[PDB]
Amino acid sequence: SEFEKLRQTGDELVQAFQRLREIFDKGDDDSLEQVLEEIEELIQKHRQLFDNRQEAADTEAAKQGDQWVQLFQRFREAIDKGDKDSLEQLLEELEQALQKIRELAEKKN
Repeated sequence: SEFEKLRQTGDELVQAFQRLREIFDKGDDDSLEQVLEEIEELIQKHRQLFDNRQEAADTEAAKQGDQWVQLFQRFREAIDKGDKDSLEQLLEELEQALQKIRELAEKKN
């Protein structure tokens, strides 16, 4: 099953993501790096559950889930490259994807 675990680890990941937004709006790169690491650890923690037991609530959710991870990677790449423009764009795509995954995960689409 692990659907409960995915939820408990997803909530915390999302919560960290929400925290990431505040720091982003505050332009505090110092706090941002620390949280980015925290988020990455949570991603691994949540993803590892799916890697262990590949059940999922649906295939689309898994596809968007992995896609979100890739977007997160690009988001960081833009931070490392100092690309402020892409950060805003990727952030919007990250939020939309995250909101969609949660919606799907709470039910079966």
